[PDB]
Amino acid sequence: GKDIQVIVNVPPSVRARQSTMNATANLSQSVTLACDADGFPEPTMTWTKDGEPIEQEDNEEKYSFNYDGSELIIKKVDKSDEAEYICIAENKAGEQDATIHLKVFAK
Repeated sequence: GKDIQVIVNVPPSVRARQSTMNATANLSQSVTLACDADGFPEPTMTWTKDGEPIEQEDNEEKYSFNYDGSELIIKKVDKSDEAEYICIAENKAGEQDATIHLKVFAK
């Protein structure tokens, strides 16, 4: 294991980017949110919609994101998008967790 060119193994650090999101429903708009992660060597991570997994390898029905972060861009918000985004990360040195909220209001 290594940092870049030095023998160190750094435990992961995931955090809920702003802790509480909000959105206006019935507008069919798109919205971004995140529980961003880091570690060395590179981490692995997943997160849930109050209990069921939003796993980036199989759950993608109206959402997508970038690497070196967790910025999950959700399309067409309608009313069903409300969530308690508990998020977990792990790497070759350790394990970590956080939680985001998302209050979706119907005008």
